[PDB]
Parts: sequence; structure tokens; C-alpha cells
Amino acid sequence: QFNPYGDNGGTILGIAGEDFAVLAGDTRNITDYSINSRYEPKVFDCGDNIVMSANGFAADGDALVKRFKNSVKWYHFDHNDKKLSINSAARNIQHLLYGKRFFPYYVHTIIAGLDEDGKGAVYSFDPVGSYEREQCRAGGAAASLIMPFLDNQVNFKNQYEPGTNGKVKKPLKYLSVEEVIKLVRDSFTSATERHIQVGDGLEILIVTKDGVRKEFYELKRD
Amino acid sequence: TQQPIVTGTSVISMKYDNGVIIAADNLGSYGSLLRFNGVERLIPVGDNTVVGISGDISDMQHIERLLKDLVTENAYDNPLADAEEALEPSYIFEYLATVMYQRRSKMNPLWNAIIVAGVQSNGDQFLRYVNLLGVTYSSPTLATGFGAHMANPLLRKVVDRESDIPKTTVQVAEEAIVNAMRVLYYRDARSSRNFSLAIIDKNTGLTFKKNLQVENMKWDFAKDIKGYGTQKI
Amino acid sequence: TTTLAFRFQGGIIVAVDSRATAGNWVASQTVKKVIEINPFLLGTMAGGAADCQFWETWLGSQCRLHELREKERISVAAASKILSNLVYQYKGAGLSMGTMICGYTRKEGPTIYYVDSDGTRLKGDIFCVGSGQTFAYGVLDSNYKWDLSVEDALYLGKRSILAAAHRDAYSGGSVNLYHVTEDGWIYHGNHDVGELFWKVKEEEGSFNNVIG
Amino acid sequence: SDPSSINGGIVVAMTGKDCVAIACDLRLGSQSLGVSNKFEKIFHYGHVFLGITGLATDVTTLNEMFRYKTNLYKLKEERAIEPETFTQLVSSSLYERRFGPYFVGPVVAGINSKSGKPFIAGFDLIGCIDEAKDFIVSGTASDQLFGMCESLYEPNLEPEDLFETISQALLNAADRDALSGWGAVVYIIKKDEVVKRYLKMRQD
Amino acid sequence: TSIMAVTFKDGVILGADSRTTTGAYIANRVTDKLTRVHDKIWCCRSGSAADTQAIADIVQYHLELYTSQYGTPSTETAASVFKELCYENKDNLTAGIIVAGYDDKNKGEVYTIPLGGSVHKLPYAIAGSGSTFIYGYCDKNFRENMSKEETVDFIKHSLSQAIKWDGSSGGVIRMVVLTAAGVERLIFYPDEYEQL
Amino acid sequence: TSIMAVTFKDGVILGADSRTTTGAYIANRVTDKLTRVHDKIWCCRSGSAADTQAIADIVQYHLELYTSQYGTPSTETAASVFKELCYENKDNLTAGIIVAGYDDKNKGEVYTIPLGGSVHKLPYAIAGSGSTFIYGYCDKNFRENMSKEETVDFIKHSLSQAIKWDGSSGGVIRMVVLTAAGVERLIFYPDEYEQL
Amino acid sequence: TTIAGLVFQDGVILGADTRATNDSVVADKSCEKIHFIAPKIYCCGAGVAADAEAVTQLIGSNIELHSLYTSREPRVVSALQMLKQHLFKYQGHIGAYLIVAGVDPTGSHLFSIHAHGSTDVGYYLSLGSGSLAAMAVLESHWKQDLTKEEAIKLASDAIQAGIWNDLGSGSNVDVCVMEIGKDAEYLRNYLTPNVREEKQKSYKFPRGTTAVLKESIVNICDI
Amino acid sequence: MDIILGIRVQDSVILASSKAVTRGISVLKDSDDKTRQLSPHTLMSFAGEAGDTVQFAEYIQANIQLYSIREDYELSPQAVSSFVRQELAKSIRSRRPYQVNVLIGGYDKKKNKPELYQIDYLGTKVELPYGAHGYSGFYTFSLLDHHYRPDMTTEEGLDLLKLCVQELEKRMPMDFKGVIVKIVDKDGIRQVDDF
Amino acid sequence: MDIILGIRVQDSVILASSKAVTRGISVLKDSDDKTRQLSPHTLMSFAGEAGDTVQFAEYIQANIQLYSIREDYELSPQAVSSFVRQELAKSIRSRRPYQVNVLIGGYDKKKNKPELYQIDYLGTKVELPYGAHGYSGFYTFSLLDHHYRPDMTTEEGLDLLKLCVQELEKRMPMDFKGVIVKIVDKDGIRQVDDF
Ligand SMILES: *C[C@@](C)(O)[C@](*)(O)[C@H](CCC1CCCCC1)NC(=O)[C@H](Cc1ccc(OC)cc1)NC(=O)[C@H](C)NC(=O)CN1CCOCC1
Ligand SMILES: *C[C@@](C)(O)[C@](*)(O)[C@H](CCC1CCCCC1)NC(=O)[C@H](Cc1ccc(OC)cc1)NC(=O)[C@H](C)NC(=O)CN1CCOCC1
Ligand SMILES: [Mg+2]
Ligand SMILES: [Mg+2]
Ligand SMILES: [Mg+2]
Ligand SMILES: [Mg+2]
Repeated sequence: QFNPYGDNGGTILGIAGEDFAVLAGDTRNITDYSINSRYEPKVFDCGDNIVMSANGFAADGDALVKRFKNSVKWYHFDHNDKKLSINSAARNIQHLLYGKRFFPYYVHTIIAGLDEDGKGAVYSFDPVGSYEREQCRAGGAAASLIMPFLDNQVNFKNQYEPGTNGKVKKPLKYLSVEEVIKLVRDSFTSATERHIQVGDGLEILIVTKDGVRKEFYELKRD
Repeated sequence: TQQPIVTGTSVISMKYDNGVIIAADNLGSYGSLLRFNGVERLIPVGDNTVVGISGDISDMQHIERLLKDLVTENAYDNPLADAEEALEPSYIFEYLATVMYQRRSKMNPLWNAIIVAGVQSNGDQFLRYVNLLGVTYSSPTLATGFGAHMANPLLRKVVDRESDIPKTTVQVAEEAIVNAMRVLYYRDARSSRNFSLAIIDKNTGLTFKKNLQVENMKWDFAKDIKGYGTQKI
Repeated sequence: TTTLAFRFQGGIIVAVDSRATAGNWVASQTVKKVIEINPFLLGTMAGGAADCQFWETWLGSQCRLHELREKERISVAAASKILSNLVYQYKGAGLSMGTMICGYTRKEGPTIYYVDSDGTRLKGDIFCVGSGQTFAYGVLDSNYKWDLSVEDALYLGKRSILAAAHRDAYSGGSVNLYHVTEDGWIYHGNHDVGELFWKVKEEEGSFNNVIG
Repeated sequence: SDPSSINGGIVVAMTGKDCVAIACDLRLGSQSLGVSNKFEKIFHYGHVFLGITGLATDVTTLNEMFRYKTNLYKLKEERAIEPETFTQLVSSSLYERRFGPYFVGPVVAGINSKSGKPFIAGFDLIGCIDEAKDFIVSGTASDQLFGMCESLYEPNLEPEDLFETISQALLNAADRDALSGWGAVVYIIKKDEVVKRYLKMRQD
Repeated sequence: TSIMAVTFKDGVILGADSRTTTGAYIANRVTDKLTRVHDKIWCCRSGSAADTQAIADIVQYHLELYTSQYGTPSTETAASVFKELCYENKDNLTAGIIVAGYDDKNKGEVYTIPLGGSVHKLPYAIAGSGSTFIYGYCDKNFRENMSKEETVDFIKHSLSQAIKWDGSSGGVIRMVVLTAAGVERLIFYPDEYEQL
Repeated sequence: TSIMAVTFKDGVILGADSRTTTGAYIANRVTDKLTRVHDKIWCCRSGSAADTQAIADIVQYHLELYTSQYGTPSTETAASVFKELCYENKDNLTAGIIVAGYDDKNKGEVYTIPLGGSVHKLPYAIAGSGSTFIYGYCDKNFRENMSKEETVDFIKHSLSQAIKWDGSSGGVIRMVVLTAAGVERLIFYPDEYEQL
Repeated sequence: TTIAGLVFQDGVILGADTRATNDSVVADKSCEKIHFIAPKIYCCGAGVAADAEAVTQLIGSNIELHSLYTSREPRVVSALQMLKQHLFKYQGHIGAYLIVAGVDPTGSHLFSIHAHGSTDVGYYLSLGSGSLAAMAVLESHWKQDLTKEEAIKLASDAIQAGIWNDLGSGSNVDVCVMEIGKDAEYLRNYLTPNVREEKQKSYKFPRGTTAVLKESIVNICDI
Repeated sequence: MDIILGIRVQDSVILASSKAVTRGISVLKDSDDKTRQLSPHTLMSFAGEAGDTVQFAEYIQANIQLYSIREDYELSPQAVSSFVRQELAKSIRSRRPYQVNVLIGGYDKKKNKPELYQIDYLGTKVELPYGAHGYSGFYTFSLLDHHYRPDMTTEEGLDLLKLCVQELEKRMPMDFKGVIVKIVDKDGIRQVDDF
Repeated sequence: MDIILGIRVQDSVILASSKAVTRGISVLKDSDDKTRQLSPHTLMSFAGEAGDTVQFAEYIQANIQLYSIREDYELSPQAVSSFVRQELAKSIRSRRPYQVNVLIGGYDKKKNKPELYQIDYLGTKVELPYGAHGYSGFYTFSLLDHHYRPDMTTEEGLDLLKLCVQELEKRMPMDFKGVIVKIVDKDGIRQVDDF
């Protein structure tokens, strides 16, 4: 019998700062135990200061991103070059995904950018379009490895003030871009060690009021 | 939904400093039966693109006709059909990738793995893969079927990353491809000795080589191997 | 999921947990399971995350169109029936949805309608829906009377979700509380279970099964 | 249906400077229903510590089995069993049930009393030994624990630092698993003192 | 696999290809499928490699113990031991064995033992996946009482075609000649047999 | 079924056995598997009898309508119509067709269309269940530009072996010769071909 | 797993990667797949990790007792025969795939063994998920009469091919060299091409960060 | 068999077990006692597959009674529960396992403490302040989490049990025909005849 | 939905329908009215798959109410039952059939006779002196075979119905939470509020 779905592996990570946001993803693409590519970009600039990644089955991920990029293009045509806000982009992506509710896009989607107050935003989707705004999200193969770490290091979970017995929680802070990138890099280095589908390279897209900047880092190729 | 009947095995390829190389054997297998010994699986499109196809041969012949029809259609009302409006590798690929993903989405796939090798207008090397699921990817080396498991390891020793491409000449790249084809003939049960190889160079253009044979084969060590353990004669 | 809604002397209490799961993976601890349809209408959400979000957001659009056309607030009965008739069209296709449509209108008074994805639509005073419903029912049914103070009713709804958050593996995160009156709904806060549990334990003297 | 995830729970172990740490959650459930919040998964036979995750009836059965075996070992050998030897005994005992296995994820932790060397090990259900320098993870949130350990861990941590690292690894992994949590215990093990600490965690 | 045994004037010759496959991967391209159960009693193996090796090892043991007690066993006797193992364990075995041997009394003899565990004495025998493609060729070209050179050519040409059409067959063509003179091993490489 | 088409100096010859089976019962022992889609374009049918007849009837219709409008169709054109039907309905058809025809420009041509609906132009072609047994024989004995008498013998000897080994094949050997001279039907009975 | 073995002038060499996997996560980054059977007989293992480990230990134990009984150096064919007969008995249920190599009074030998009990003789072999990557290298570069220096290079290269190109395989390269008339040299961590890079940050916590409910001393001593 | 509950208070253990026996279509009996006295201060309630339940209970009863005669001594509740657990843990890897879940409520005369053990058919033992088997716990544990205190009297334990039974009678689909209640304390085992 | 009964006496038809609504584990409601008034002298009770029951009943109700306005006339019970049967008989060969069983109790004002029709989800219609759907009839038909007479009063019909409900409460495994009873006679439809 023909199986329309596949698994191209990989892992992605979105973190929302105070006046910035990052969307990181490994550049490895796999099927079964074969490496297809060591550098196949998975995180895309979609215009209007929005970055997107649809990790899982790469054909469905490409299809979705392609459709969303087109949705941005037609939003400009139909509404007088109005900037598509990140909240509006998110709702649009829900409808793209739920449109195929009974033959799903087999991907975990994350978008990142800035909200209409200039604050950092990350939105996170299931395959059939349920979504929510979050400060922190990993998706894909090694999401189970990375997310607990981000709960601890981004949201300060299970961390208390020393000497308070355990009754004053570590207070929540925004992280600097330099601090976020350190946590991103360590998350992927860690995930590469223990997950066979993660490796080769790390590509980070950083979104600020000034635009979309890229950074690339080598990961272990075994 | 179907099952592939007459099939073609590995297509292998790589980038080098000035262009791309692609290769594929001339066999059409009918399961374990090595049925058709004269099947060309590299199909050129203009003088800048070669599409290498593995998998079902009936679906390959369909794709071959789509590409032939694509060239005809591009020429229509196009005074620059042999110049600035000629078909590019990237155009030919995106078309095929659209078709492959549409067909898998109707649950009636074209049962193939396709590599589009070519050189663009600006001299840039083009090399990209697509298969029956519409899955696409690019890499300095690409291979389908058994080639992915056996050819890529050998070809990646020559071009391990992007920065190794300018350092790789056409002689070194072709040598690596020809060796990889021998390894596949040793080890793939659905392969053949006879193959075709295509070089697409930004300076020298398209060189299409037919009726190549795997040569310099090591078999002599076989005479000394006796039994499966304890046998001495 | 644990969602509840119950009717009492001072209106409707609505309380939900905040956990979403993908098998045994905890997908989120900060999920919104109450949808604010209008100032007088709430929807609880349990089942498929997408199914709930999509169709209850859609329900809100259909309720807005009603008031544009009829120059009048949609009745709780009518709003619930729009959703129940929709899911009934999709019956068998595999939608997963369990919801309480809770609201006040002058003609109906405070009303709760349970609607689910196999087409059931029930009017009633008390409902608990989701994997943790049985746990919420245990606490709720024992301390339920018609005439609780708004303060006591809010606590019972909060406490009933807490009970289920504790015992049910697939319920947790935090408790979102609402109170529906003549004048509309009022949010009564997000209460993290990791702080609430210990607070309730000490003050109430309950949860003696736990090492504290 | 899957015996390794009916009851739920986790064990993690780590090495430090002249010390080891082993920790576990306290949950026992029947799938979604939480039953017990006092089900400890760490046992000790002399100075060798054994954590066991998986099907709870096998956890209890194997504890009783290794108590039996180490008691007889001690009577005959006239000394307590060491971690390296006990690891081999666990492996042997699991592999003899190769085709009808105990559905468990054991973890050995301890300090060799003669050499003073910290030692940890983990096993699959049929006895394959993983003898790690850094850390061992086991249970229904093993993926989560791998992620925490692989980022949080550094070598040669002092006992009171190592306590913080292993505790945070356990707590944050458990909070992302439906079938783990409900309390947690951490053992800090030195050559001739062992401290046991119950952790405050969210009870959902 | 492509295997055959052919009786001729001076005795018998066994022939085989050298390919072993796990699906479409060639696990061993230089396999020796001609295997010795006694000095001048050999067999060609097809089917499960594990099963045929396990059987061949047991037969070699039985004939070694036969020889200690009763002297040299006949080829018929060797075929019977193969049959007994194959037939009695037919539910648990995938083994297709050709038994060939040289006596001085009986001269060259060939016995084929297919999947069921039946025995068939024949002038020549062909077996394995690649044999299907040469039934026509072998029937037309086989003669009784051929010379050694003719029988080598007959086997070489036959297995060459079997190799050409069967993906499961390939590599070198190994042969083992069994006569009064002794035991001779022959090997033929691709560059020789492919151009026939 | 055992079917083949062979090009030669003067044109092309199609050959077939005459056996149709429903399991092990021979439903028709005198079947005509050589079927006319045009004056000098014929085909050999294998697979489902219902499917190949249904296809052949549609092709004959298409070529008749081609002839009314555009004159005599090429053999390539006939093969293309067969392909189109086979390929587009591959999920619902079990048809393995060999198309053979004579032009004066192109002379003898043979196209084979296996299960998938692919097309392959070849000097000769063999198909059907009984073809497996003669790949070896046909490869060794085929030459290009044979005479009519040689090609009749080549087919007769080939299908004789196919019939001998395949239970699904048998009966008479029918042949159809396609040259400039015209269309000649030949038949060969068991008592003739069995003793070859 | 990527395991390989090949012969050279007056010896045989074995190679192996050091990765173990449980589903898609790495269970071990430094596991020893080259196993001791006798002082000059070694075994590469692949497949079910407990099975390949248990079957080599059992045959190694029985080889030791056989050697004591006969007062002879054990032979590789004995290990081979014992392994295949055991594995055959279990009909593939002991999912161990092994490359056995060694030196004995007969000479140097190289065999492979599959889980169902089939054995092969070869001059170069590879097994496991990375066998195809390794065999590609061996088919490209292997020749007769290799020197020891060339053989270690080729073996390690064949394993590396698996490490880089196969997701099943990874981490380090273990080698064992068995030469005639010499002690076998076992070279664990012969290559170390996958050391983890230094981390960006230290996640060492402030002491007291974790909330504690109770403390107690555990009595581990006797009496 | 459907509902079996257990609650351990200050000075006693209370076991409540449903009276219905249903074979498919009909309720064959409405007064069934789903319990066996193992020893004078140890009571075992049980629920599971038809036949297996009683066969297992009576088998355990016979073994504990045999022990009592041989040693002229009552085994502790802890010892009886460990014996029962091992028999179930042995059972699960048998040709045909006992599909039986049990609660063991006992008064330890040495320690002067009530003890309640919950053991499932796999041999999963836990000591608890309150326990249940099957679907009962889904309704009753949230109540007990709310209302339970360790220092409760036997009368308070019974009232808390009435609240559990009322909840089950309100929200469960099956009519389990009420419960037989038995108290295990220092004085032995007695049945509460009006509940 | 579980139990629906119907009994036709001298001068009326009495329909009794259970109040429980159970979704798997929990009893979501204990006061559910499993009936719709189709016309002033025709009542339809219903039971079957969740959602389908109410959707079908309300659909039938809307069609009969539409007929009544169009013709300014009440259809006979026989005519309403034939309409309902055809809709169910049409339904069974659909893409997704209505899994609904119904009882139609009506008073024919022309003939001055009570009438009870039993129709299953296949569209199997029968006119009966007493009827039931699902497992109810297994217990209640033997009673009605014993105690029924055609000349019974409405009070005698209700007493005979109490005897049916008592038997169901004794022998059925499910707690159906009692029955809502409705009487259909010459004066129309009324609910018996104490049962
Ligand atoms: C957590 C609990 C106890 O199950 C609740 O019922 C919870 C409600 C969460 C929802 C409330 C409204 C706001 C958005 C969140 N449900 C889930 O978490 C839900 C459980 C579930 C899973 C699968 C399913 O299949 C039909 C039904 C219900 N989880 C999800 O929907 C998760 C986030 N996503 C998936 O499981 C992936 N989908 C892919 C395609 O098929 C549907 C499942
Ligand atoms: C990982 C790789 C590349 O496949 C190697 O084959 C590796 C060899 C390790 C071994 C070599 C000899 C010395 C001892 C170590 N194998 C594994 O890591 C193995 C892979 C595997 C998993 C499952 C399987 O099922 C048929 C076959 C092969 N991993 C394991 O055995 C792990 C540690 N355990 C499990 O996966 C759980 N088992 C459950 C019971 O069935 C067997 C698997
Ligand atoms: Mg790798
Ligand atoms: Mg948890
Ligand atoms: Mg919980
Ligand atoms: Mg015949």
C-alpha cells in the first residue's frame, strides 16, 4: 500500500525576547538512516518581519510555507500593502492547516516575529491548526529533549530564590539576544549528542524592528 | 495507488567547480528479472539540463513526454526560446516537483526518484532531488536508491561541504562518479555494467556519454575463497 | 482535560484546567480552554485542540452575524444548537469535541448547554467534561447546593478542577475561573496548580495522601 | 497495553567529584488514574543503589529478587557486593528472561568501597549494559531526562552542586510527562555518608 | 542463485554462481556454493543459506561417521541422508540441494532434492532462482556421455545465461570436477563468460 | 501463455501457443492469441483474456478511425495507442501485449508493452508465463536479419521449449508472417514440434 | 552499527563504531563492539545489543574451557562453528550479527555470522546499518598484500564512512589488530573525531535553588 | 465484579464492596458478599473476572488458615499482603492468569495500627489511606483527597464512605445494588448490617 | 438511549421513557425527556445512537407540524407512523443511516381509538397493544403477556407499567434513573409528574 507521509527528521526552536524573537532550526534532512542533505534550510523569511518553519514531513512543510508566503503576497494585493501582523498570520495559518483536517499537513509549525506593540512573539501549531502564543517552543524530533530545558532556562521553572525555603520563585526576566543565542546553541549541541536525526548545522533567524538577520553554526556531523 | 513494475535503479550525481555530473545504468528490471538492457534513464532538456530518473519506467516515459512537451510549449510565441527565455534547470525542476507532490496528494503518485542536474544562466551549478512523495532537497552530492547508501559516502569524500566545490575539477569528479558506478555494480543486484554519464559544464556545455562500461574490476581474490567456514578444498 | 460549569443562586460558575497533551507528552501547561464568544456567552472546550479552537471561533462569528441580522443577542439555546447541528453534519468523520455553552439572556436566565461531537445536546444545571470529569464530579456533587455564596461557588469550581488536576494525569497546569451573571461574564483569574495545590492543602487540611 | 508505560515513572543518576547521585519520582498510576504518590523506585543493597522504572509489579519483584541474591552473596563472600559486580548480576538476571522479559529500566549507582571510584550504569529490559561516565536516564520521560542531563550536566560537580543539577533535571523532565511526577526523591551518595532528600514539586 | 550438476563420460561436474543477496543488496559477491560432504561427494546449495549450511554440516558429519564404520558411502547414500533431513524437517527448512558424486562402480551420479524433500536421480540437474531462465537452453543442448571440455562449456554457457537474466545470480562461475583422476576446482570470471 | 514476435530480413513474424487455462483446467486448447488490429499490424496477447480482448477491440477501432482520416498508421502509432490504454488504466488491467507490424518504410518492427504500460522497441520480444523458460535459449540463438525459414524455426524451437516446461502453455503453435508479400498464417501441431 | 573486518599481509583487522541506539535516541556514545573470545580471537557485534554481547561471552566462556581441556590455542573455526550452531538453534530470535576474526596455529581467518546461523568467508566484510557505507570504501580501496599501516587506515576509513553517512552509527572508532606471531593489539578509541564542543554557558545553579521538603541520613553500613 | 472500596482511619480499616452479580443481560443476585476473612484481623475484598475471583480468594484463605494452624500465630497484614502479591505476580506470567484485583484491610495487633493494601491482578502492591479498584476510584479518590484526615474516627470513616457511595450511585451507569460494609479493628471483623 | 416502553389501553396510550443520559464513564443527566409531541394527539418516544435520536425526532416533528399548518388538519396516528416508517426505510440504505428506534402513541380522533406503533431503525412497523425497544422487551413482554387486557383503564395501565419498571429496576444492569410517563388520549398529551 502507498504511504503518502514520510519523516524527514530535524528539530526547530522559537524563543520570544522583549524586543526581538529567534527561530532556529538544524539544517540536516534525513529519510530512515540516510542523510539526504547536511544543509537544507528549514526556517524561512516570509516577508512582513515574520519567520516560519514547518518541521516534520518536508514535502508538507515546503507546501505549507509556499502557501503562506503566497497568502502574504495576496494579503498585500487585497488590502492595500497592509503589513500582516503576527497574530493575523497565525490565524491565517490555522485555516491553512485545518483546511486539510482529514488529510493533514504532517508538520509541527512555528512562526516568530514581533507583535503590534513591538514585543517578541512566537506562535506554535499542531498539524491540524490548533495554535497558541508562547514565550518558548521547540518542535520536531528532539522537541522532547529541548522543551524541558527551555522550561527551566527561559521560564525559570522549578527554580526558587535561595534561602527562601521554596516560597519565592525565581522572578521572570526577558533574556538578551546574546543570552537567547547561547541557550539555542546549547540546546542544539545537546540535542545533536542524543538524537540521531539532529546534526550537521544550526541556522538561526533573528527578528527585530530593524529586520531579519541570520546566523549559522556548525553541528556534529555523525 | 499502484506498485512499480519495470524499474530503474540508482541515479548518482555531484557538483564540481564549473558544473555538474550525473550518471545512471541502462537497465530496466522486472522484479528480479533483468528484463530490458537498453533503457536510457538520463534525459536531456535543452543544452543546460539533464533529468536522471529512477523507479517505475512507465512513469519515467510519461515524465519524459512531459519534458518533451514542455520544450515545445516554451518555444510557442517566444522569440528568445534559444536564448534569454530558454528553459532553466530550476524551471524544469520546480515543474516536476509540483507534479510529483500533486500526484502524491491525489494518492496516485509517479513512482520515481528524480535528480535534476544542470547549469543556470549565471553559471551557477544546479542539483536537486525530488521523489514520489514530493520531498525535495539539494546537496553537493545526490543519489537515489542504492546510490544514497553506497555512492554518497564515496562522493562526499571528494565534496564534503560547499567550500570543496571550487577545489574539485571535472577529472576528479568524473573519476569519483565512475568508481561509484563500479561499486554499485559489485553490490546492487538490480544494476548493470552498461551505463550513461552526462557532464553539464558552464564553459564546455553538455557532454552526453553513452555505452560506458564498468571496467578495472577486482575479481581475482575469489579463487582463494573456499567453503563457508571449515572447508579447505 | 477537565472543564466544568454549574448553575447556582448567583449565576453560573465556569472552571477549566490548562493542560494539552499529545499522548503522554505534555504539549502545553498554558492553554486557554474557555472561549469568550461575547460579553454574555462563554464556551468551554475539551477534546481535539484544533477542532475546539476552530469551530468555537467559528461559532463566535455565527453568533455575531445573528446579532447583526436580528439586532438582538443570540440565545444560549440557539448558539449551542448552531454548533451541535454543525458537528452533526461532520458525524463519523472523526471530530472530537465536548463543550459547555454557558451564558445569560433575559428570556432564558442563566443557561448551560452541553454539546459534543457525536451530536448530543443537553440542557442542564451541572456538567463536567474531559478525561478528568469523574474527579471533578466527585468534589462538585458532594459540596453542591443551589444556594452557595458567589465566593463559595467560585472556590468549589476552582477546587473541583484542582482535584482533577491532581488525580488525572492528562489534566493540570492552571485553573481559569469565570462567573456569569445578569451583567455578563467576569474573569476570576489564572491559578497555577503548583502554587494552588499547596495553598489549598495547608488552609483546607485536605490532600493528606500527599507528602507535604 | 504497552507494559513499560502503564504505571509510569522515572529514574536518573549522575556522577560528581568523589560522589554519585540517583533520583526518582514517586508516582504510581493505572494509565490516566494516579493511584500512589509514595511509590519509591530506588532501593539499596548495602552501599549499591538500584533504581527501577517500568511495570510496577516487576519493579517490586526485581527488588525482592536482588535483595535475595545480594543477601546470599554477602553470606558466601563475607563482604558487601560492589557496584561493578552488581551491574553484571542485574544484566545476567535480566538476560536469563530473554524471551519473557521483566518490563523494567534499571539503573545502578554507587561508589566502589576499595577504589573510591564513582560508578553508574543503566540497562534495557533484557540486560544490555550502558556504563556511562556522565549520567544515566530511565522511564517514561527518558527523552525529557536526556535533554535536561545533556545540557545541565558538567563533570566533577561537588555533592551539594550535583544535588541541584540532578534535581532540576528530574523536576523539569517530570513536568513534561503525564505519567511522571507526584513527588520526587534524591539520594546524594558519598564514600561513607548518604543523604536522602524529598523534593517539593507540582502535584499534577 | 544458479546451480547445476551434470554427469558426463568420465564422471560429474558441479557448477554454481557466487552471488548471495539480502533483498537487492549483494551480501557476498564471491560465495562458494559448491560444498564438500565427502572426498568425491559434493553438493550445490540453494534456498536459506543458514538451513543449507546446517544440513550440509550434518550430512558431512553423518558420512564421516559412515566412513569410519562401513567404508566409502555411495552417492545414493549421501542423497538419502540429505533427503531424510529435508523431508522430516520440511515445515522448518527452505533448502534446495543438488547432490553430485563419483564412484568407480556407478561412475558419475546426480540427485536433486527440491523443497518438498523428494529425491530425483537425473543425468543432469539445475536449481536456484536463475535456473528458470535456462530450462529451454539446457534441454536443447544437453547430451549424454559428453567430454570434460564439452561439459565445462555446457555449464559455462548455461550459468552465463542464468547470471545474465537473474539479478539474484552473478559474480564468478565456480565449478568442481569429480572423476577417477581426483577433484579439480575451476573458476571463470565475468570478462570471460559475459562475452559468450 | 507463450508468445513472441521476431523481426527478420523481409519483415516480422508473430508466434504463440494455443492454450487458455482457468487454474489447471484447459478452458480452450485451440485459442488464437495472434490478433489483428490492422492489415499488417498484429499483436500477441497475454494476461487477462477479457482485458486484452477489450483493449485489442478498442485499438482496432482507433486504427480503423485513424485510417479513414490519415491513411495507414505506423506500427509505432499502434504501439502508442496500446500503451495509452494500458498505462492510463494500469490499476484495473492485467495485460501484457507485444505489438508487431510491417511498413515498407520501417520494414519489420516489434514493440513490447508489459504490465506497467511502458513501451520498449526491440529486435525480438518474448512474453507470457512460458517465456521465463526460454530467455536463455532465445538470447543465445537470435540473430538479426534472419531469413523467413530461419525465423520460423527459431520461433518453433523457442515456443516448443516454452510449451514443454510451462503447464499454462500448450496445444498448437500458431504463427503470423508479416511481409511486403502479405499476411501468411502458419500452424504447427504437437506431433511436429514435440520431437524437435 | 558499523562493524568491519579485513585481512592484510600477515594478519586480520577488525573495526567498529561506538554508538548504541534505542529507537531514535543514542543509548551509548562509547560502547565496545569489538569483543574478546580468546587472546587472539575477536568478535565485532551488531544487531540486538544484549544478544550480540551475550552470545560472544557464552562462546568465549566455552572456548576458554575447550582450550583448557585440549591444552591448545583455540581456533577461529571453533568460535565460528559454536556461534553459528547456537544462533541457528534460536532461528534468528537471538538477533546478533557478528564478524569473527583471529589468529591461531592454522593461520589468520575472517568470517561473518548472521542471526539465523549462516556464515561467510571473506577477505573484507562489513555488517550493521552502516555496512553499505563501509563496503563502498572497502570495494574502492581494498587490495591483496596490504601492509599493517594501510590496513588500519582502510579499516578506520570504512568505519568512518559509516559514522558520517549512517544515522545508526556514530562517535568513535575502535580497532583490533591480530597479526601472526604477535600479541593482538586492541585499540579502543583509535579515532576520536566527534568530541563535543565547549558549551556556551555553565548551567551550574545557585545552591538552594531547588525546594526541599525533607532531609535524612541513610544507614548504608552493617550494624 | 464491579465496585470495591477501602478506607483506613485512626483505629480501623473499612471495606465496602458491591452486592450485584451480573451475567450479561440479567442481575442474577443482589446480596453477594465479595470478601473472605483470611485471619481474625485481616479481611480481603476482591473483584475481577467471574469464577477467578472466588477461586483465588478461597485459595488465599486456605493458605493463610493453614499457616495459622501450623504456627499457632496470626500473620501480620503486611505479611499476608506480600504473600497475596507474590501469588498474583506469579499468576500474571502463567498459561491462564488470575484476573482478580483485591483490597486487603487488616489490623496489625503488634503495631496497634490499621493497614490497607491495594493489589491489582498484575501483583502491583501499594499501602494506602484509601483505595479502590476499577472505575470506582475515578469518582471516589477526589472525594477522599478532599475529606480524608488520618485521625478520623470509624463513624467519620463511615460517613465519608456514604458520601463515596452516593456519588457512585449518582454518576455510575451500572446499578451495583448497594454495598456490604465491613470494619476491621483490634476486636476483629464485623459487618455493618444497615447501610 | 436505553429504555422506552409503550402500552395501549381502552381509551389511551401510555409511553414510559428512561431519564438517564450516559456518555461512557459518567451519567451526564438524570431528567432527560426522550420524546417529542408531533401533533396534539400524537407522541413519539425514541431511543438509539447519540445525536441521531434527537435530530431524527425534531426532523419528524417539523414535518408533521408543517403538514398541520398547510392543511389545517391533524394527521391520523396511522398516517404519521407510515410517514415515520418511510423516512427510516429510506434512511437504512443511506450513506449514514439514522440509528433510531421509536414508539408512536396516538389517539385517533376520527375512530375514537388509542393506537401504538413500534418502529425500529430499519423501518419495521408493527401496531401493538404493548411495545418496547432494545433490551426492555426481554423483561417486560412476559409481564404484559400475563397481565394485559384490552379493556383496561388508564389507572390499571399505569399500575401495570409500574410492575414493568420495578422488574427492569430489579433485573437490568444499567441504572436508567427512572422513567418519565406520558398519557395520550382524546384530550391530548399530559405528563404524569409523580412516578
Ligand atoms: C488534555 C485533554 C485532557 O485531553 C483535553 O481534552 C485537551 C483539550 C485541549 C484543547 C482545549 C481547547 C484549546 C486548545 C486545547 N485535549 C487535548 O490536549 C487533545 C487530546 C486529543 C488528541 C487527539 C485527538 O484526536 C482526534 C483528540 C484529542 N490534544 C490535541 O489535540 C493535540 C494538541 N494534538 C494532537 O493530538 C495532534 N492532532 C493531529 C491530527 O489529528 C488530531 C490530533
Ligand atoms: C545501533 C546499531 C548501529 O544498530 C548497532 O547494531 C548496535 C550494536 C550494539 C552492540 C554491539 C555488540 C556489543 C554490544 C553492543 N545496536 C544497538 O544499539 C541496538 C539496535 C537494535 C535495536 C533493536 C533491534 O530490534 C530487533 C535491533 C537492533 N540497540 C539495542 O539493542 C538497544 C540497547 N535496546 C533496544 O532497542 C531494546 N530491545 C528490546 C527487546 O528487543 C530488542 C531491542
Ligand atoms: Mg552518522
Ligand atoms: Mg506530570
Ligand atoms: Mg495530574
Ligand atoms: Mg504444456
